[PDB]
Amino acid sequence: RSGFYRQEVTKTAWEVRAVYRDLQPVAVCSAVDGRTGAKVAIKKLYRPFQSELFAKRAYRELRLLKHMRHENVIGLLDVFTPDETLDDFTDFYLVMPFMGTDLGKLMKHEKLGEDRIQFLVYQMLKGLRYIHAAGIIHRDLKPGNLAVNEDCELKILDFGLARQADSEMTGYVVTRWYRAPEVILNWMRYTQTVDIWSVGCIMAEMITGKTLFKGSDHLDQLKEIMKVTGTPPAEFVQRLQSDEAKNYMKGLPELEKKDFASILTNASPLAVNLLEKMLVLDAEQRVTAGEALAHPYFESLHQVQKYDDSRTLDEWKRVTYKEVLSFKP
Ligand SMILES: Nc1ncnc2c1ncn2[C@@H]1O[C@H](COP(=O)(O)OP(=O)(O)NP(=O)(O)O)[C@@H](O)[C@H]1O
Ligand SMILES: [Mg+2]
Ligand SMILES: [Mg+2]
Repeated sequence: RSGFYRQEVTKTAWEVRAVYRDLQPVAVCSAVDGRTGAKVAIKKLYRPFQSELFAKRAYRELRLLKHMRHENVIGLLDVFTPDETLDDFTDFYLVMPFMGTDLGKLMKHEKLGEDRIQFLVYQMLKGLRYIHAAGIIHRDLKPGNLAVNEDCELKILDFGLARQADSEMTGYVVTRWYRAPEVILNWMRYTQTVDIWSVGCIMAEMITGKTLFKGSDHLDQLKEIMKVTGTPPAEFVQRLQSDEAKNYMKGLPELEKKDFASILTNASPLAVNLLEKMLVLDAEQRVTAGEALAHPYFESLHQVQKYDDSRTLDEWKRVTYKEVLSFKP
């Protein structure tokens, strides 16, 4: 086949290539490359040029995906747009290999198990070490953004909130239950370690089966975390730059740090130790992906090019359109 075609998926309308066949939702769709017979994943960027925040993310997602190359990080097979000219170029689609299902769904159906949980987390971390060594920050590691196939292979998904690590980044980032405390206590100045926090909540969730810190709102999330990691010293919270965070932590009781083994019922000793090292409140003492991998937990399993880069709604739209057409499979 050749050309394009349109279809009613859920509530949305897609205009994929004629070759990509039999679409199925999972917004992302699972199609089949008519040319080979291999299942594929097609992601439609939802109105990417509806704002500057949306455009910026769309371009960042395309760009990082086009750059990164790792066995544990999703890759592009094709990227296209059914818009023939820059003038009416409203959207574009990303094509990645179908990876089975996401960790979130996988956990809802079945309980994992020691060997499995280890293998999966090892992979999250190699993928992370790569993304980080490359100077990139993910900002959204959660079960739903981690794909796992039949052979238990994993690939980190969704770079929609990712970017190149810098000193002062955008504040409201990471999905709440996987959001590290400093995203709020240290508004706009968190680091790549936030992704280690997310990996800890994720690893913790795989073991227990329950969400580790299920908070009602961003501030309440702090309380949920604190109930486990204890609260920081009172003199520290006094000097907090963020008013919102300072007031909240002030009214909050004075909680003590609980032993992790007391929470993780049937978890292993080394697993508890690693988690303890990943979920430390102090971003600095918090283990890195490299260090994480080096841990005795990953015993039975034990260089990169930094990403580089350089606006109006039409500037993002144009800069993006260029990166779409310059794609080589
Ligand atoms: N390559 C893939 N293979 C299999 N499933 C995939 C693949 N890419 C994405 N998915 C699925 O699509 C769902 C959402 O994908 P995602 O790339 O995170 O888009 P998103 O809509 O921006 N998600 P989010 O911002 O977290 O709400 C995932 O939970 C997976 O089921
Ligand atoms: Mg997702
Ligand atoms: Mg996204």
